[PDB]
Amino acid sequence: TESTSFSFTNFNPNQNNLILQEDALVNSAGTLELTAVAAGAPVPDSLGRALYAAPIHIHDNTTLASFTTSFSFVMAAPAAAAVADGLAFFLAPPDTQPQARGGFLGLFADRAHDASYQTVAVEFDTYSNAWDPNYTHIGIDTNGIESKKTTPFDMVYGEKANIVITYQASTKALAASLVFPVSQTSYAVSARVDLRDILPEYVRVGFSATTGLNAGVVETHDIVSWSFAVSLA
Amino acid sequence: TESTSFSFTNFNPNQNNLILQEDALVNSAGTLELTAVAAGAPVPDSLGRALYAAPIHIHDNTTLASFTTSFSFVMAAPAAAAVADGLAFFLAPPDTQPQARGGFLGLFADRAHDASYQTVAVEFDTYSNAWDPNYTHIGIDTNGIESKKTTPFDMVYGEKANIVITYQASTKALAASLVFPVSQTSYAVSARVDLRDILPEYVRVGFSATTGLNAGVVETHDIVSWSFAVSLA
Amino acid sequence: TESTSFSFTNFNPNQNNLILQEDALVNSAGTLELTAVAAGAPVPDSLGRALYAAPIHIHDNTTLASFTTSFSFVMAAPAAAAVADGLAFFLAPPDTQPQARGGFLGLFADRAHDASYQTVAVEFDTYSNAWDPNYTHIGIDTNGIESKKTTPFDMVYGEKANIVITYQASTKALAASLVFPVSQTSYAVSARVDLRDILPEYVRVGFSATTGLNAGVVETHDIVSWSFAVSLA
Amino acid sequence: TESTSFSFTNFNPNQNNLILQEDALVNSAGTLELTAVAAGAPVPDSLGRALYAAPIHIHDNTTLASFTTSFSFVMAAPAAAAVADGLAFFLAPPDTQPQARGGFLGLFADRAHDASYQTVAVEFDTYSNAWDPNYTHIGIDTNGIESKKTTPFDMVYGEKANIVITYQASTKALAASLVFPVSQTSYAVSARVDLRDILPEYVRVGFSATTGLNAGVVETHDIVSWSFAVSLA
Ligand SMILES: *[C@@H]1O[C@H](CO)[C@@H](O[C@@H]2O[C@H](CO)[C@@H](O)[C@H](O)[C@H]2NC(C)=O)[C@H](O[C@@H]2O[C@@H](C)[C@@H](O)[C@@H](O)[C@@H]2O)[C@H]1NC(C)=O
Ligand SMILES: *[C@@H]1O[C@H](CO)[C@@H](O[C@@H]2O[C@H](CO)[C@@H](O)[C@H](O)[C@H]2NC(C)=O)[C@H](O[C@@H]2O[C@@H](C)[C@@H](O)[C@@H](O)[C@@H]2O)[C@H]1NC(C)=O
Ligand SMILES: *[C@@H]1O[C@H](CO)[C@@H](O[C@@H]2O[C@H](CO)[C@@H](O)[C@H](O)[C@H]2NC(C)=O)[C@H](O[C@@H]2O[C@@H](C)[C@@H](O)[C@@H](O)[C@@H]2O)[C@H]1NC(C)=O
Ligand SMILES: *[C@@H]1O[C@H](CO)[C@@H](O[C@@H]2O[C@H](CO)[C@@H](O)[C@H](O)[C@H]2NC(C)=O)[C@H](O[C@@H]2O[C@@H](C)[C@@H](O)[C@@H](O)[C@@H]2O)[C@H]1NC(C)=O
Ligand SMILES: [Ca+2]
Ligand SMILES: [Ca+2]
Ligand SMILES: [Ca+2]
Ligand SMILES: [Ca+2]
Ligand SMILES: [Mn+2]
Ligand SMILES: [Mn+2]
Ligand SMILES: [Mn+2]
Ligand SMILES: [Mn+2]
Repeated sequence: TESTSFSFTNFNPNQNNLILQEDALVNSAGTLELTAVAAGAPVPDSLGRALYAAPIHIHDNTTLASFTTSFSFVMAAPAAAAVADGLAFFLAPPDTQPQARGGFLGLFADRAHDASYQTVAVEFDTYSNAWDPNYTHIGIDTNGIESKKTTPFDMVYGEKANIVITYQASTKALAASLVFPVSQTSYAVSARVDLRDILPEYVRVGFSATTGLNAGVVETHDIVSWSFAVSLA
Repeated sequence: TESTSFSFTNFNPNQNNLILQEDALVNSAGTLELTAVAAGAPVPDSLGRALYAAPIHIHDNTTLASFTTSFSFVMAAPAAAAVADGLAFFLAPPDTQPQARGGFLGLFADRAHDASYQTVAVEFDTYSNAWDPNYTHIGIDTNGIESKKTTPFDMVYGEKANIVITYQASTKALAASLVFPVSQTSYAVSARVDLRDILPEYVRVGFSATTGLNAGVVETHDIVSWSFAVSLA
Repeated sequence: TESTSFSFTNFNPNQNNLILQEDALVNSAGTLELTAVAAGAPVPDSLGRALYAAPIHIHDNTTLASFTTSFSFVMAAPAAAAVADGLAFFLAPPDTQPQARGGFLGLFADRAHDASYQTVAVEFDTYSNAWDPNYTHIGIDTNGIESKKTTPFDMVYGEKANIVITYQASTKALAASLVFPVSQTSYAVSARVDLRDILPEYVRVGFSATTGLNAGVVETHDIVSWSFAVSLA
Repeated sequence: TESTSFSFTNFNPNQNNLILQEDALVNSAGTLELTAVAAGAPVPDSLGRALYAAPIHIHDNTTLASFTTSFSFVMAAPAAAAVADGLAFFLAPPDTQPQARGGFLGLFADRAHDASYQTVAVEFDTYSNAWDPNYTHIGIDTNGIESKKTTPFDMVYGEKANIVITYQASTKALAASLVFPVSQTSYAVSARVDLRDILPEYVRVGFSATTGLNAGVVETHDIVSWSFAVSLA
């Protein structure tokens, strides 16, 4: 048996147990800024990822782990109608490096599906690319930017969101939920996927986010709190 | 700081840490049968309730507690169309006793709202009464059977369901999600409610269920697993 | 599998999830006072016990649960020279009632060993009765006041002490350690005992304590904090 | 607030979440052989270390964290009176590297007390060096191999032992206890140490062990299970 848990109520500028890539960085306020913020306004062409230092044993060939994770984020926008591109929580191999920005969220290099990405991601996509449905949406990505499944949702800017993602091993279900606590709205999605055909035994977990490739088509991507727990029986 | 937590992966006929009211009972297969089962058939006119033996501290007048709970259930039915009445997870005063059966779920005596009930419930409602919407639903009940908010959902008889209910003290958000892992469908609702105004400091928690009042309009109400956690920081 | 856990960093005078017996009572300052305190002084002839409300599943005939519990207490004495009688942590049948005061610590009726007590206790004994070693001591009581095993220790009055008691199921070992963190001294005992032969499947756990029967041979018995976890795999 | 926890009931040869140094390796049976084992006998001159991948946040300059760790080990020896050199659990800067073998257990280079070590350790010492007492002992190393405090203890080769180390912030108490369950003997030690003055904000945790520098003066140093939890309020 094996277990890994961790939780953050706020981050520090010198979070030695977090791996920060590209522009990610932590405020002097304790908030984790995935994408760059200059004046107090989002910048375009930005990419940032944050990973937890230790790999988690997510399966051992014959048995799968269960896991639960909760986080809360905030997106601000100078113009709530021209925004991009989104954030994602993901799982991938321990040696994962940033990919292409803009629409690819730093998780892929192009629009093809490729078994070698070995990446599973849950995305909150705010810019309709050619591979997207024409509305803001949540999507489950198995090895590609073109989701396995998506559902519509309405972003509320300036409002702290609460996310919960769970994977039950006995049914091999991965479920995600999103609630806007003050606005009182919630959205949920579920798919089955056997992690043993997709991932290596050990992965790293974390966040990724990008801003649009043009001026004014832009938004913040802040992580506010984060907790995670796994169990391998 | 105060916390409570418990989990059951299955039950035992002599579960002295549960309080079983009316018909509720535990199987030879270790499954909590809230309502009565004759051969392998649900009997009508049944009422069951099961509570945790320890009262829990859900608020101290000025501060609210956070809590999360997970349970799984199964409803079975000889006839998928003649069904009633549903099951519910609830919070109430420690000395709570069963109320009326049928569409009242063993939680209320009639259909009027009344602050003296001091009860909060998330209901899984399978039969439309005069006070219901005309479709299968999940509702949040605050001191009454007439829900204060509902959303539609479609049952899947014969399939284990996963439910998660979280309460976040800082935003007073009550949120529920329900997933059919095998059929891959999920539903979510959320409301804002200040428990300090509704409940006493200490409550007991658990489930209540009822079968319909007429022969042949009936379903089982089995609880398969359950876990709970509270934090009063 | 079943789990049970709770923690208290401080108490409330109306702690509905504890069972207060005889003299036990909680201060306006949140300190559990097991034996009576008049103006700042402990009273003689005092007896008091406190238990967590929910029974816990400690064995099921074939398998033992493992458990861990931590608590801190303080003893205050007008004269460190004449003190009695001590405090004990114990497991017992859910319906357990207080027995004799004084040297029996509210756990037993007289000095005989009787398998029907179904009581196991770890005691901090501050007065040498005829059935005791001549020195202050920690003791392990199996169905009787006359300890099955003891080690000597010296009480430091006025200092908050830290106690940790663990039972490991696979080796059937019961272990206790005590540390006075500021004075920097520590004590420890262990012994092997199969609970399936002694206790019923379900038990309540808690503390018990008493003062001397003669004016002036007295001390306080204050529980300041408490946490517990059990796991039955 | 931040937390970190993990636990291993057994290990795997490809434990990517552990950092293995020098000779450290994992058996085909799931035991972490800190020091080399050739036929079925220990090897002289061996040095092994193992750390958890993620650094842990032990303080933020003003507030200290609390922590609890539990592990089990087994030492085997061909000849009970020709054994060396012992094993240790420790905290050190994230980029800690192995030091001198033999009686330094791989934590120190010589025998001075240099504050630039930034290392705290609890050793189980099996061979008397010049700086040691003339008996097997548990010692508390703060920035040097010459323990700041020790107590005697009698080893029991072949028997699995249980160690529990707890650090408490409010009192700045470090406390160790060791139990030989089947043999029913236990030992304990405690000391007061402010980790803000010794350790950096983030440290790694783990075990180190060495065999004797001379042919035949040897013993194995195996880790069977390990559990760890921290909280920085
Ligand atoms: C553990 O041992 C107990 C003592 O034998 C069991 O209780 C006994 O169970 C018999 C059923 O096989 C029953 O006819 C006996 O009259 C009963 N005796 C007593 C002292 O209660 C206990 O069995 C469980 O508890 C009882 C009350 C029933 O609900 C049974 O269905 C249970 O098996 C044993 N517990 C377990 C978990 O097996
Ligand atoms: C939260 O509010 C309750 C009602 O406003 C408090 O109970 C009341 O406490 C009064 C003194 O504060 C007491 O004289 C009243 O009789 C009592 N009213 C009721 C409904 O019992 C409660 O105080 C706690 O509980 C009571 C029973 C006392 O034992 C107090 O010592 C307790 O503090 C309030 N709870 C807290 C933690 O403030
Ligand atoms: C999970 O399956 C893996 C691939 O089939 C195992 O790795 C393979 O193990 C072989 C030895 O049995 C070895 O020769 C192969 O080169 C290796 N393949 C790869 C891609 O590394 C893996 O076994 C674990 O990992 C290897 C590296 C060794 O350390 C084994 O001792 C480990 O058990 C399987 N993991 C488990 C938990 O069985
Ligand atoms: C704990 O104390 C450390 C020593 O004073 C702090 O590091 C120092 O912070 C200064 C910022 O006010 C900075 O100029 C110094 O260069 C730095 N010293 C070193 C040795 O790096 C530390 O502050 C954190 O660490 C530095 C790198 C910054 O990133 C700060 O923003 C961090 O807060 C103190 N840690 C905390 C939690 O304050
Ligand atoms: Ca897009
Ligand atoms: Ca209805
Ligand atoms: Ca005595
Ligand atoms: Ca030595
Ligand atoms: Mn998309
Ligand atoms: Mn309804
Ligand atoms: Mn005694
Ligand atoms: Mn030494």
